Parts: sequence; C-alpha cells; structure tokens
Amino acid sequence: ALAATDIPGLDASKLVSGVLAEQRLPVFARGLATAVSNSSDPNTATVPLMLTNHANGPVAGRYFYIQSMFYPDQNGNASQIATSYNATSEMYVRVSYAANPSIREWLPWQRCDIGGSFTKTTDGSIGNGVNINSFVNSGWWLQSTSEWAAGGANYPVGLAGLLIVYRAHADHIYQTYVTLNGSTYSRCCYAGSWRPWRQNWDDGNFDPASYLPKAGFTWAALPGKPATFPPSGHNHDTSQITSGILPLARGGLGANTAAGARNNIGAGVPATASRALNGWWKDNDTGLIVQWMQVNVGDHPGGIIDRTLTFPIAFPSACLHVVPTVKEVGRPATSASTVTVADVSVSNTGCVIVSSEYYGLAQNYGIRVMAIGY
Amino acid sequence: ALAATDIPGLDASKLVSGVLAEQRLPVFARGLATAVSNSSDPNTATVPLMLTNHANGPVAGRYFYIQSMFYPDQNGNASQIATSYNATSEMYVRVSYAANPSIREWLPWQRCDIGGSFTKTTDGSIGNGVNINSFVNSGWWLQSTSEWAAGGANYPVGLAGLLIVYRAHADHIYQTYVTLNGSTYSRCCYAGSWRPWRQNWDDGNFDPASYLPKAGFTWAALPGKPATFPPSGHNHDTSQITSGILPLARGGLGANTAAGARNNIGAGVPATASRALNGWWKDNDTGLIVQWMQVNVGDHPGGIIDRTLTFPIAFPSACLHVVPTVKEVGRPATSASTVTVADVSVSNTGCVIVSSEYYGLAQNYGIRVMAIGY
Amino acid sequence: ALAATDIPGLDASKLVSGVLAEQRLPVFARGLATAVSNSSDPNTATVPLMLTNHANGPVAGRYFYIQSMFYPDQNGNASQIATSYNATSEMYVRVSYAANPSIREWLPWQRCDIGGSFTKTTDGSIGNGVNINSFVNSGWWLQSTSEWAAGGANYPVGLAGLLIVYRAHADHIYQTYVTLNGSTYSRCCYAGSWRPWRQNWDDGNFDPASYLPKAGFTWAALPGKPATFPPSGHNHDTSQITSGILPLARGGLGANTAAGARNNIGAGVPATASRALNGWWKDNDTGLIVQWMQVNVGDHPGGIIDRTLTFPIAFPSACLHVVPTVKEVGRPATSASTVTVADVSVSNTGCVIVSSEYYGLAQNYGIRVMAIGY
Ligand SMILES: [Fe+3]
Ligand SMILES: [Mg+2]
Ligand code: NA
Ligand code: NA
Ligand code: NA
Repeated sequence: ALAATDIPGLDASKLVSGVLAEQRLPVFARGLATAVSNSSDPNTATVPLMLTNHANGPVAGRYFYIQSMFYPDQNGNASQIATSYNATSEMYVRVSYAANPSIREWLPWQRCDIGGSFTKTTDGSIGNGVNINSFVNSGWWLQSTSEWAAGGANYPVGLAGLLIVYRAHADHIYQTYVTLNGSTYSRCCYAGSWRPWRQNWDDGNFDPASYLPKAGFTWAALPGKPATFPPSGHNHDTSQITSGILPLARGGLGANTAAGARNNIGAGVPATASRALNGWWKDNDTGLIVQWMQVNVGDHPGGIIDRTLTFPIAFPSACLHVVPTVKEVGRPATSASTVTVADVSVSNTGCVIVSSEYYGLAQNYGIRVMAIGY
Repeated sequence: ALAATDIPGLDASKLVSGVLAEQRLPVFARGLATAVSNSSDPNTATVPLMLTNHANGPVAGRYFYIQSMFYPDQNGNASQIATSYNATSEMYVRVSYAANPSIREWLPWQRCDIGGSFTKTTDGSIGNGVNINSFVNSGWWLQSTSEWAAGGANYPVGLAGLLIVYRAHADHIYQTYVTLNGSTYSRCCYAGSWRPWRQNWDDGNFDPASYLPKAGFTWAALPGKPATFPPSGHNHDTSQITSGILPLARGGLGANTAAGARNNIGAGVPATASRALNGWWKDNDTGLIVQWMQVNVGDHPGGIIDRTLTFPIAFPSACLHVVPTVKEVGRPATSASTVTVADVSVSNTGCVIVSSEYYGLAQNYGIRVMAIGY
Repeated sequence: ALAATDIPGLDASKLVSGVLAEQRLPVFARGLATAVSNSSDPNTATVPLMLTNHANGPVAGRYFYIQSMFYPDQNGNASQIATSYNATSEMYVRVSYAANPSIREWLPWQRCDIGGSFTKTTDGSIGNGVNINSFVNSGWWLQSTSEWAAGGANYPVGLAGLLIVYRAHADHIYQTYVTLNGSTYSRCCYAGSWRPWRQNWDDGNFDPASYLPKAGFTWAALPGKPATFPPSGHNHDTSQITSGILPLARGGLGANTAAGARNNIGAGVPATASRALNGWWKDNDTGLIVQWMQVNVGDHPGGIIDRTLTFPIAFPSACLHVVPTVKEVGRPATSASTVTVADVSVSNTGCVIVSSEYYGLAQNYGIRVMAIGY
C-alpha cells in the first residue's frame, strides 16, 4: 500500500489526462482577487489580479479590481485594467514601459467607460421648477415642456429646448440653450458669477425688411412731401408781376389806361397852343380856347365902319366873349386912339367890329381882337 | 508494474518541475468560455469566464463573453466585463457589492466602447440625394459637397456643412447645421414632426451698416434735396420788388423819370403865376405868358399923348398881343371914359400906348394893359 | 525507492490537495505575455494572452497586449481586448464569428478608452501666443483669458471663450468659438484652406431699436425741417402785393395819395370852368381865375353913367385886373362905338364901369368886362 511519502518528485508531464480541480490553481487564476492584501501597491504588482484601494489606483479612496499583464516577467513592463468594486460601474486602463522594464514608469490611468464622455443618450429630462444655475457639470439635458421652462429659474426663455453644458473649469462653465423653434442662447459662469444669457438674432426675432436701408434714405423716396412749400424771403423783378392792376394804396395808378390813371391821381392833360400873332391857346382840361388877332385897316373915312375879322381857328361850339381894341399902324395926321370900336356880332369863325372916330382927320389904325370860347 | 490505481492521492507540491499541458487546466484558465451553459445567469456567476445570452447580460437577445472577478469568494462581490460575441465590437462593465457579499446587488451595465458616445471621428460622410429628416439618432455627420446638399432633401441650404444631432427623446430630436462658410441653422423634430429650420442672422446675411440709424434720420442728412422748392401762396411788400420798371398794363408808369411818367400817362406840368396887381401867369405846358398892369396918369391935356408901360416881367421871346383900356383913378372934374387909347408899339419889355380925349375938363385916368406872349 | 520513471501516467484527479506553484502553469495563466513571439498574428490567436505589434492589431506600428476569449475551442470564435504597451494608455475590442468558427471573420477593432470621444473634461486650457489654426483635431478647449486670445493668432475676437473643433476629415475641419459673453463665431477649414470666421449677430453686438423702421421714414417724422424754403421761380398778381409803396425807381408813384403822386411826377391838376356867356375859367394849379361877362344897357342919355357889374363868381381873395369894352346890341340911330367906358372901382364880387358918349344920338350898347383874380 503506497503512501504519498513513497512517491518521488514528479514532472508536470506525468499528468497525462484529466482536468485539474480548480482548487489546485493559484487564486488569481480562479478569478479570486485574494492573492495579495487588499491595500497592495498596484505599481509593484506581480500577480495578474488583485483588489486594492491603494492610492496608486485610479480613484482616491476607492477599491478597484486590477488585472495585470506582464512582459518580459512579472517585474517588468505591464498593462493594467481597473474595474470598480462598488458604488458605480467604471473601468480604467494604464501602462508601464521603460527601457529597463524593472524601473517602472507608469502612465496615468485612462477612463474606459462612457461615464466620462458626452454620451449619445441624454443625461436627463428636466422637470418643472428647476434652476438652471445648478447645471454646472458637462453634459446635455432635455427640457420637454415650455411650461416647465417658464416654471423654472434662469432659463433664457419659457420654451422647451435643449441644454448643453461645458464645464471647462470651476471658473469657466459654458451653457447653451436651443429652443424647439431653433433659437440659440448662450451664457457663461465666469469666476463664479453667471453672465447674462446672450440672445442670437434669427429669422424668428428680427426681420431687416422692416427697417430702412441707407440706399432708401433719399428725398425722392420720402413719402408725405407736400406739393408746395412756405417760401422764405425773396425778391422779384417787375417782369414777374403778370396779372392784376396795382392800386394807389401800393403806389400804383389804380387803372390800366392813361385817362383812368390821371383820374385816380387827379392829373390834367397838357395844353395846346399856336404861338403866333394870330394865334390861340387851348386848355384841353376844359376845352376852352383863347385866340388873339390883329388886322390893318388904315384911315377911318367917317361915319360908321363895319369889318369882319376871322378867328385863327373856328370855335368847335361857340364864341363866349370878344375884347376889341384899337391898334395904331401909323400916325399920318392924328392918332388911332381917335378911333374907337365895339363888337356887332360873333360866330364860331369870326366876328364883326364896328368903328367910329371923333376927329375928322386921317389915321392908320388897326383892330385888335381877343376871343374866348369852346 | 505499477498501475495508476496503486498511486495514492497526491498534493500539488508533488509536481516539482515542468509546465503543465494546458489541457490539464480548467477551461476558463485557457480562455475557453465553455465552463457553463450558454444561457447561464451572469448574476449568479461563480466562474471567471462564461458565454451567455441570458437576459441579465448587457444587450437583450445577444450573446456576450462575460469575465468575472470575485471577492472574497466566488459567491461574493464581483466585477464583470462583457464583450460581444458577434455582429458588433462592444464592451460593458458592471459590479455587485453588498454588506453580505453573498446577497448580491448588481448595478446596471455601463457601456465601455466609444460607440455609445459622441466620438472624435465623424459618424459618416453623407452622399447625394439624402433626406436629412431621417437623421434621428445622436451623432454628427459630414456633408462634404454643396451640390449634394442641394441634391438632397431638408438641408437648410444647398451648402456643404456639418450636421449635429441630439436624440434627447423619441419626441425631442434636435439638429444643428453649420455651413462651410460659418452660418448656423437649427431645428427640432417635435413629436415626430420636423419644425422649420431657424436661420441665425450673421455677418454673411445681414449688414447693419447698410441700414439707417435713427440718429442719421434728419433733414440735414437727407440726400437729394432740391436747391429750390415750388412756393405756396404768399404775399409781398413793394420793397421786395427790387428791379424792373412796372408797366402800365399792371398799374405802373412804364418809366423811371418824372418826365417819362407824365409822357406815358399824358399829363401836363403845373402853371406858375405872380398874383399881384401888376402880375403875370405862365402856362409851362406851352410857355405862354399872360401879364396885366396899370399906371396912374391923371388929366389928359389934349392933342396926342404917348406913354411907355413896362411889363412886370420881360417876355423871353416876343409879345404876341396887347389889350389896353382906360382906368378912372378919381373924378376930380370928369370921368376917365372921356379918354381913349390904342397901342403904338410893343417890345419884349413893354409897350407904348397913345391916348386922346373928347372932353376938355380935368380927368384922373390911368392905363390898364394886358399882354400875351412867350 | 520508487523512481519517477516507475510511476505510470496519472490523471489530473490524482492531485487531491494543495495549490500548484505558479511555475507549473502555462505562462499566459500567470499574466505573462510570453507564450508566443511578439510579432504573432492575433487573427490566428490560440492563446488567451499575447504581446504583439502585428499589423492586425489595433494601431499600426504599436505593441498591444491582446487577451483572447474563445468558443467553442481555441481555434473558433473569439473576443479580443487589446491594451497598449507604451506611449499612451489605450484599449480596444474586436470579435470573430462565423458559422464555421474555425474559419474566422474578424470585425474591426473598436476603441474603448475615452481618448476617442468628446469627454466631459476639457481637452486643455490654451495659453498666450497660440495660433488656433493648429487646432485641427476634434475636441474642446478653454481660453480663460481675453488677453491671451488677443495675444494669439486666428481667434475670432480678443476675448476669453470656448473653442470646439470637429475634425470630420483632413479636408473638413469645423471650429466654433463661444466667448465668455455668449457670442458665437464659426469657421471651417475646407480642403486645407481656412475660411473666414463667421460672426453671429446677437443682442450684445446689434440693437434694432437704434435703427429706423420703414414705418418711421416719413416727412412728418423727419426732424430738422425748416419753417420756410428757398423758393423757385414764380409769378405774382398785384393783389399779392399787400404792403408798401412802389417807388419811382421801379415805375411807381412813390406815394399813396393823389397829391403826393402828382408831386413826385411833377404833374399839375386839371382846370375848371363855366363855359357860359357870363362864365369863368380857373387854373387850379395857381388858383388864378379868369371871368368874362356882358350886360345890355341900351341908349346912353348923355352925361356920366356909372354901372355896377357882378362877376359870374366871386373872387375868393381879390380881383387883380378888369378889361371893359363896349358891345353893340343894336344900331337904332348910331353905332355903339360912339360910347366909351372905363373902370371906376373893383371888388371881389364885381366892378363899377363909367360910360360916356361923343355923339349925342341914340345907341343900343352894352358893356363887356373880362376880369382876372384869385
Ligand atoms: Fe414770391
Ligand atoms: Mg394844366
Ligand atoms: Na379918318
Ligand atoms: Na382933359
Ligand atoms: Na345916346
């Protein structure tokens, strides 16, 4: 009856068949994270699986399962995958590579689950009465209900929309909001203070067709211009006065005729005359005519003498008066004053003068006559 | 010769050398996902590797390889990594933790491959003839060609650009389009109905410098104004009539001189006169002068008496007529009618009058003379 | 003493206790990536762990640890997880599946680390002096400092902001810049050439209230309109001349009264007259009045006869001259020339004429008188 102590040391090639009970394997080959203490330094890992909250892990204060893959030996270069132990589902990866693989140089852990990314699924649907100032973390959310935007706080407008947040830094937080009608608003939380929502102009809130182009600002295009304009002070030439008759109040004649002009200023026409020895003078205002004339007779023989004298011109209507006097042509014997005259008759053409003497001597007398008529 | 049945049970320490043939290993330590049935529940996993389409996997109806890492034993807390079996290359991670690790509390699967996120590579390049209404899934796509945007359907404009899509919910899908020239449009599919593209105003489609500011709207700034304006009804003062000579047809004199005025209205100048006993009267229209005068002589002694009379003023040209008569200054003895007269000669300065009597008593006569000339 | 060579081939079930020293395990079960050459093709992987830079790995030229999980055997279908060996921390996954699992059909490698995604942490903060043309890779970056944007190159504006980049393709790169005040600019590098930044109009750079609506472009609304306007040429009627007195220089009377007018043109007033046998004539220029009259007497009874004659009108001031002559009414016995006359006295209303005869016969004479005065 052979005992184990009777069996010599064997090479692994002696197991020619069968499958080992998994209890014969080191724990790390069974998926058990129990090979090393649960605070082991993953930087100095030599086992392919551990569970540790060591600070060289990816998240301070948290446990992670850490798988390790090694080359050229378990002290050399390595790749590590860390997966969370509790609280959340997270994965990270890192690597150590060095020319001397034992002098490990670990790169930073890199996140391997989309929990650190902008995801194709939305981060959430926002309810009513929410203050958008609290959305200080990167992501994108839906506001499905305009009333819920209106019922909230710090929405740019009371409309359903899409909120996108970029948290670049605690002091630089950018938010964008796009309404269900396509309008964009943007604001930033700069150094802890939210700046005003900036509103883009779009074809839903501005129409330049309602506003006047500079090219349309012209006199020709101005509507409502009156036909005539109050004139400022200006002068004129008489040639520009084209109708009417200027009255006496304005220094005018009050009429457009010579006779009417004289009548309105009380002026009279000039006189006409023939300045001859047998001449005349006419006042055309009244039509009165005054003529004078003289005739040479000679001696008065005695008794009574009648003579007809013809006026320089005929009186149009009548002779009103005659004034006969005696002229001395010569003084042969006595003066012509010894002859006296008187008018016998008058007509429009002339008169008849009678003469007589009171000395029976010779004379050379003439008859002067002045007449008045119209 | 010994048979295997003669050999007792051996401890693992009996293998002192060599590398086990991998066929001796539990299948999971060889990478074989054959340890359990392919519908096993990963929630109850006790093996480090399985392949299962059980509902508790990450994607309904699909097979996944699921790795499990356990602590403190294979019935306790666990971390799981699921990788796809076919169709796509996907990875998920989850975890179970509990105070009593045997009473597992699984968290939801978290996706690891970037297929679930907005990726730094584009989701694709859009060809010609595509209807953008069909892009209802989150992502971003490239339209490389303006002609293909024009040849498609429901692009905001026929220009190459970038399309970004946010499927926030089946009834809330947001699209943004940025053209190659920087112009942004936005629209939303609300409850399955696409709303109109909203077009932002930018310096590519709007120039405020082309529109008139209110501050530039003034009379002084209005271009195209006329130099003069058609006047409306107004009045004037004579002082504004500054040039020209008003014609008779309008009530004017038709001349700028007093002589020309009289000539144009047919008016004559006024007469002058010296209204004295020995006086004169002149018609300045014709120049005719009439004079009258008297002198006291006294008694007529007899015979023929000559006396010279000097006109008040001298006739400038010639005397045309004289009218002598007799005046009675007094009647000391007899009346002056007994004396008669006649004119002998006449000059420009006066005349000579001859007198005779027919009664021989003492008279006191004078001589009156009236003269006409020019 | 039993020799190992005397021990028969054993089944794995002979190992009833203990844990194998890990040196007994195939290397891949120890986390060692040394089972195959480090250029082995992962498409033909039959071991669960290798390290290779073969072209069929995820990133050309780079080494990756490649884990494999197999079904139904190590030649069949497989899932593979690749993790980086150096330089960066990266993870990838792929799969092979086919109806005949041993004739593999590999799907493309899919990335798992968030390095391939838009992440919820920014890609970096930009310093001063940076040219944004170099940002040709997808991501989002922070410009914290307006001075650093001004001090850089190819920023749209010298303001702090957020830079978002979409590298769709080497020929299609889109950039968006959102300033800390909420203003958005966009540009595109198209086929290797950057195009100008496009500036959106928003309420921070454009206020329509400053610009004039078309509705406000009206004559009534235009400010600064003058009260009066320079008139163009026009004509007038005399009635529009409502004040002033036209002077002689312009063809006017220089006066608004008849008398004044006459004086300014040097004109005289009309004469008046009573054209009767006992009539008168008046020169209203000088006021001189000339009268003529006649009275029939009959016979002269001898002696001295005085007779009063009354002037047709009274001289307003004085009678300056009378001219008496003798008229013949008839010739009964001798002529009226045998009667002579002379004036005795004169008044404003009449005169006294004395008469005598040098015959002693019957006459029928009258007295004519012409008078001058004012
Ligand atoms: Fe005017
Ligand atoms: Mg006159
Ligand atoms: Na005689
Ligand atoms: Na005597
Ligand atoms: Na008698």
